[PDB]
Amino acid sequence: SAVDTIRGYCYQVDKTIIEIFSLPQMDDSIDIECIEDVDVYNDGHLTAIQCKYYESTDYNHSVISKPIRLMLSHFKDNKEKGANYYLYGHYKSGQEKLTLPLKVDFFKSNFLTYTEKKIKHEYHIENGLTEEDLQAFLDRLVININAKSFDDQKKETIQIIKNHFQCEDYEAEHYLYSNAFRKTYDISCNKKDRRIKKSDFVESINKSKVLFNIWFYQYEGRKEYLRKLKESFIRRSVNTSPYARFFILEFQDKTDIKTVKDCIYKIQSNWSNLSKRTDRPYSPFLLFHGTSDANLYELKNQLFNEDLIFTDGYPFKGSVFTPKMLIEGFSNKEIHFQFINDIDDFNETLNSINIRKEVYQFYTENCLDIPSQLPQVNIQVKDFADIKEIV
Amino acid sequence: SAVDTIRGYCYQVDKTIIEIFSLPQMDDSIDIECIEDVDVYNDGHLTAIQCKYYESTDYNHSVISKPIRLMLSHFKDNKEKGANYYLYGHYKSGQEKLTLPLKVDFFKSNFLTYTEKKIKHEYHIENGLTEEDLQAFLDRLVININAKSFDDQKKETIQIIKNHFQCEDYEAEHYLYSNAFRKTYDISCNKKDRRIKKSDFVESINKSKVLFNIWFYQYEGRKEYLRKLKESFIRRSVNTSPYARFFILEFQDKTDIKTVKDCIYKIQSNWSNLSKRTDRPYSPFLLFHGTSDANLYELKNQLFNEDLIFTDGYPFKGSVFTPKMLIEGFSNKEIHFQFINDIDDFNETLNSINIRKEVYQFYTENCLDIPSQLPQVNIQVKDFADIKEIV
Repeated sequence: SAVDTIRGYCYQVDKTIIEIFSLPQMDDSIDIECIEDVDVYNDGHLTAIQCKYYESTDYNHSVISKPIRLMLSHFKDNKEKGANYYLYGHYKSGQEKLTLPLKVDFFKSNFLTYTEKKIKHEYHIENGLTEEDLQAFLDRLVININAKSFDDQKKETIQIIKNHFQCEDYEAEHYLYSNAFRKTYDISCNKKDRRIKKSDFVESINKSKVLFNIWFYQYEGRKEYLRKLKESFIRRSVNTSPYARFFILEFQDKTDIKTVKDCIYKIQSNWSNLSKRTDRPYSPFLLFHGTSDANLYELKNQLFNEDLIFTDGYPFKGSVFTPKMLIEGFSNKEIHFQFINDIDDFNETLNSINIRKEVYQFYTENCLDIPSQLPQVNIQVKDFADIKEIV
Repeated sequence: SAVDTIRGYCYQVDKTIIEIFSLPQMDDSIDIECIEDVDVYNDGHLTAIQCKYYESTDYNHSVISKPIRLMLSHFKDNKEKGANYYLYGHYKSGQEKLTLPLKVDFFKSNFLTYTEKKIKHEYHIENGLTEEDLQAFLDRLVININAKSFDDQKKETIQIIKNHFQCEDYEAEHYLYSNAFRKTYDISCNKKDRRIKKSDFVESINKSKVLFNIWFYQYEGRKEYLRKLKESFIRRSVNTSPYARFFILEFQDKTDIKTVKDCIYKIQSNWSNLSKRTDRPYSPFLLFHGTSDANLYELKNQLFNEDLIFTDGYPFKGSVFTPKMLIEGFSNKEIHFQFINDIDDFNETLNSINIRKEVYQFYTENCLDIPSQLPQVNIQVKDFADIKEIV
């Protein structure tokens, strides 16, 4: 369907970022196949790139007849752009049938000649295209039915992403591949004569912050893309270990409070064990930024009036920031979770703890810089409501 | 033995007080002999009023000879003061020896023709005086050796007050008599031609506040003056019932903090039965005023480090007053006492409490208006440290 548009629009990106890391010059010498101009808000149409994997069958000239025809209509109406059309494929057999290179008298004999509703068509005749006008299309056209499988190129992209600065495989396919994807895409669509340098690429896509891949969540689906984040980052990380776990969250004034609350309940429900029949309990910590004081205060009262007990180190008015109650609250069972008001009180909370410390930071437009020592996890999202389905 | 000055300065005030309530006019006309000017910081050497009680002894003249002579010395140079001199007595016999009206001849050779160190003295001829000046002194001299006893007059003065107010025994001796004393003294001392009015005097000395009587403080001593307040007002009735007691204390920004905590500790140690067996526990309430938030907040920061756990409604920064945590901590044994920050949050606590409420206030300079609905106990003191010896 139209997924082959997406399932393949990423192939040309991987082939492009593989084209950079394989380059060992480590200097500013490489150019890029540039212009897409997609505006991925909808992304269902505008199929300038595709990839087909009828490997269970063979290439037949009739599976890819229509895509090339829809490609021709784009060049037919927009010849004056100089962009390139890309087509890839991976089949069991049948690759021998595509007589390469592409010639016109072979082009219109198997691709532009088809049968629809017991009548035949000739696309070049039915649109008035000279063979000279057709020659530009076949030149701008890129066909490779002998290409690697989509899965094997994705893995080949991973093993190369590990073999640049020696990361781990079980965690890199959700961190480095993503930030390199969007970076290459934004560089491609921009026609600012921006050619990449291999040095600047790596030193600008590795900050422990997972950015939003606007293509993957369209490929897998929000219900599934969020599950891919849960099983990879947080479910792999910890299952039952009592540590000092932190949850930094960005929420702006536009965000609803009743939505934020139901997220806090999910953290306490999953990342806590205040059992009467246990001897090593744990309760989590929170933190917020990018809001007003009264909005944070009005949030606390509701959680307290709803009988969800917590502590923020201020047991009374005029109390200095006393963190030892957070340690007691971390072990107390009448305290469901802990609260951290501001940022200056956050650094002081780390210095007063002598056990394992993890950080799960989320943000929309502004992320908080965190000391490099702790196992921090920074994650970008579109809406706040997507966080509940990760924790 | 200079108490005869103090003990007898009261007798004039009591007699001055008796003559007011005896007057049934309830109107303007009553005038007081005014000039005292004692400056009672020391009050030792100055003797304008004296009263001797030599029961089991007889009125001689060697007993009151010098007290009369010391008055004449105070009259020789102060011949123009226009004040009166008082001397009252209460003996068993010998009053017949006096000669009223006191004439000049009996004045000379009974007290002035005295003997000292085997030397015969004549105070009048020695200091060069005449009967025109001596009679002028007798014209301003008050001698009644046939007077009431000190205690019998003190008992009698109390009964005059209990009749007018229909009050209780403790509500008269330590509340009404004391405030009527410093009222009369201050009025008598003042020379603004202030003719006292019966109605105005009665309705201006009853505000449920027990004032500071420096005479009783100097006649009985801090060792005893505080003990009377203890047995009369507080240890009188309230001993061990789980009520809601509200201690209110005034302290300016000039009082030692250690002076305050030792009082709070005594309060908490005397109004808490948070034992292991008691199924009906209770813990007291505290409220301060007349200070800065700097001192009051740091005071609380010393107690939580001293492991004296309390509550003041606010469980976190930017919270709103939650009085149920005070009620929850009132019966919770991990909470040692309850704190109240301001008077407004105090007012919102009474209507939230539905048990017996008692109020004990201590103050030095400024008091707090308290609704007459509650059994308020307001007490003026000289120094803040005198409260540990009361509660």
